[PDB]
Amino acid sequence: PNQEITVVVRAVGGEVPATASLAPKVGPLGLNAKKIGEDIAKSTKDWKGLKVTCQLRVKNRVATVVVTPSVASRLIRALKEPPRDRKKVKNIKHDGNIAFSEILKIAKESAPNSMGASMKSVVMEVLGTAVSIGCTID
Amino acid sequence: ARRPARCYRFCKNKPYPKSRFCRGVPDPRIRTFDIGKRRAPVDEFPVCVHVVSRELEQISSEALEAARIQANKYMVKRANKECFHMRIRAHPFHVLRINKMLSCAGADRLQTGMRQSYGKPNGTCARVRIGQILLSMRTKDTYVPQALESLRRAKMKFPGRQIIVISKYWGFTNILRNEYEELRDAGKLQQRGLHVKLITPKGKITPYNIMA
Amino acid sequence: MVRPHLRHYCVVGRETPSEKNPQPTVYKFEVFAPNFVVAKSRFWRMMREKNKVKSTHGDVLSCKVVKDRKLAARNYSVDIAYYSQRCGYTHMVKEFRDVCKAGAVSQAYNDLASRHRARYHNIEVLGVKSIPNHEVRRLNVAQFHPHNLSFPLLQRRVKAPRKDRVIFVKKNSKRAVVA
Amino acid sequence: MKIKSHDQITFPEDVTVSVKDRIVTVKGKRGTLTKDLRHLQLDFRVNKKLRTFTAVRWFGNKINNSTINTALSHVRNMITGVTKGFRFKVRFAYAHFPISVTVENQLVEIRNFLGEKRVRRQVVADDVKVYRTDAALVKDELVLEGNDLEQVSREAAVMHQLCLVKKKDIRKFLDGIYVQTKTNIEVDE
Amino acid sequence: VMEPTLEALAKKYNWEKKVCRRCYARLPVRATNCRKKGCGHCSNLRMKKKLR
RNA sequence: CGUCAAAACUUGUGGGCUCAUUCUCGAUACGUGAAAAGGGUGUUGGUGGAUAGGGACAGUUGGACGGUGGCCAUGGAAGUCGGCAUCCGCUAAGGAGUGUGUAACAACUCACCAACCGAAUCCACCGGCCCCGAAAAUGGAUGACGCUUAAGCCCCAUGUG
Repeated sequence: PNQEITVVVRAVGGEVPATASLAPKVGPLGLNAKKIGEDIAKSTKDWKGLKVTCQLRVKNRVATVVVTPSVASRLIRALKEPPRDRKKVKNIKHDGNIAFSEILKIAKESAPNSMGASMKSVVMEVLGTAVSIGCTID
Repeated sequence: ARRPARCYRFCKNKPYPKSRFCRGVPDPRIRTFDIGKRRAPVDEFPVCVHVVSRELEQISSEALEAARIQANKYMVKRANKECFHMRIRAHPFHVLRINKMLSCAGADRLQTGMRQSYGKPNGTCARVRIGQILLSMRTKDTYVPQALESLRRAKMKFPGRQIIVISKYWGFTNILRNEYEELRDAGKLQQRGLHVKLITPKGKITPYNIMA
Repeated sequence: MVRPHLRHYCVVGRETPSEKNPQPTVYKFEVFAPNFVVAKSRFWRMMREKNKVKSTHGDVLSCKVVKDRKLAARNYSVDIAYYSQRCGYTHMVKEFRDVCKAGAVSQAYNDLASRHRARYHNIEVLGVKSIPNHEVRRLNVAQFHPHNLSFPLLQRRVKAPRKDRVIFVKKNSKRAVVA
Repeated sequence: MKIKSHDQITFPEDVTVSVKDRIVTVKGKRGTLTKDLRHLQLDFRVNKKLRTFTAVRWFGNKINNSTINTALSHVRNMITGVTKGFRFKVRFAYAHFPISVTVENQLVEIRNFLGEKRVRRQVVADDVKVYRTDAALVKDELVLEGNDLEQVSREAAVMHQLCLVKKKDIRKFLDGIYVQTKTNIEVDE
Repeated sequence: VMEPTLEALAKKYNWEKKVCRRCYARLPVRATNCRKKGCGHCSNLRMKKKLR
């Protein structure tokens, strides 16, 4: 929903991601800087790898680059360090001390304030997304 | 071509089955008369369809096998293994006679005269009569259209006239389906194997019930 | 219509003379049959089947011709069973409005003959009834049901030669279609 | 036999029509256009002398019922030519090989195809009139127009058939001179 | 390319029919039962094979 | 009982179906190519369902949006090569999305409905007559002609009214 252009790929882990999307210093609107520059280098210290096909959001008045809720991606976005990904071919993954965030966390947490009913939508929704990362940790 | 089944449209002769008298018996292919679940309590398929013969006909094994396998195929392929139990409801057995002349004891022409020409085992067929459910298939209602489609290959694996009827009868079992359910409800219906048993008004010695 | 083809007889009959049936119990139809010879045959015949009883054992009291209302059209519904096509009994429901039920039975039979190809034995005409509502079902009867139904129509006959004057030698005068 | 019956005609307004015989003689702005119909006679009845004409049947057969429409429409279209005429636009279309069409007037000359082979020529029948127009970015363009679509069209369809090709694949074939707008001469009254 | 529009027009010409099997018939989109008598308007109709 | 060929060229008094670019619609019992399968929106008449005027059916018209990827495989599909998916809101309705495919986004589409719409229509069955199916050697034979508001096929009647 609310769709927008192909940003394609991250291309560099530092500042100025994408093949040529963020290479212009100032865009055709004169939109100002804050969330586009070193902030997306700063972002890389919290997340790396996988399909970072991105999305670009022009909603306020400072340039803003933010990642899609992409699948595999928004899951591995929970990790705190890099074990070294080793390139995405056939939807790769690796351990990083963070799992079990579905049925006891988001499902319960978002139960009173979500799309649809308490136990039909939300709880059921979240589960599948990391169903086989289950392990009963405290 | 093959001593073809077309040609054997008549009967003429007696019934010719297996007999002691028979010792020339050949053996067709055609094997598994019951397909789908063979321990389908009748409840399993509520539903019953018959693939009937229209009449009076004679039928080769070749055809028979062919439809069978076809039947299963489309069916299962579309619909699952048990979603019916497709049952060849016909066993057929009648034994065919061959000439297949000229057994090489002389020159050529007027080889035989007739010389106890008299038929060799040729094949099996039923020389069929009385609109026999050929295969009967018992389903679940949902799976009816799937049931039908196989029959569309299946008919084709015969020649001749075979018709497709659904019965009020439950799946190889008995009575208008609503009354059957009702029959269980009214208790007048009793389960055996896949196959099932129905209660007599003559009333015998004694199933008794409660209570101690 | 009324080319009154077919006849209508009511047959009233009884089972066993025998006191083995002390007291037989009696049968009626009004039946369209073209004569009574048939009529009684038919009568008997369902009796020989439907009722399993041989005629030669039992007894028809009466077979008597049965008359229509009057002078005008009443809307008939017709119900049919035909056995043929080497595939037995089959049903049909058809619709005629006329002044005579007889003409309706009649007309059915040709109609079937022409129209479903059929032959007469092989039919058992179940029933004919005057239809009361403004329906009257069928589109063709309804079609010509209209108050103020009226028409145009043209282009046909009268016998061109004839003995009521006059064969080959014609025309003395000149041509078009004529009307 | 089951009554259709036969008869004559439906109508609109500002254009005169025959109302008699097998033949409709339609007269309006652009002249008069008239056609004679064969077995096409059918339940007429005039509803106004000048103002209402219909032919929408009482009984008959299945096949009959279709015709009735087909009949109106066509004569309606007799009215159409007589009122607003027909204008067909065609454009020559070609890519590998350039293609040229002129108009003699009395006849249409078609050049170039595939380097040109034969010269396609169509004599301009009556009132299909032909213009090669080109300014206004009128473009590889022929224009056929006159007050009989059927003729304007027939001649037209004929043209599409005049630009046929055979041997060595439609998956590389396209080029030819195709219909680009079949219309009226204009909107008119 | 004689012009895109033309290609579109053309495609209509170049590709757009389904076919009666039996008589191979070049048939419509909306075709059901062929136009050749001797084919009895037969109903296996196949799509034109896409070009390559 | 058309004409060849005796007898209604059946009408007063009569009914349907059937139209057949076939070497060609068909047409006397017996009879014997009865083409077969197997088909055909040819026509012709059922049966079962319907939806149906609180609106059905066609045709239109407007919209097919929003809470929201609810989604996962996934090089790359946020609805959309692929695969497990899926609820709320707004409503007349609109799919956690019918297709089309920018590798993917997009876009393109309508399934979903209102509005129009204004009457039958819609589905499945049905089986009837009718046609395709339907190729060999001398010119060619429903007897011949021909017949088709029959002279076919089928029907009845020679009949008031």
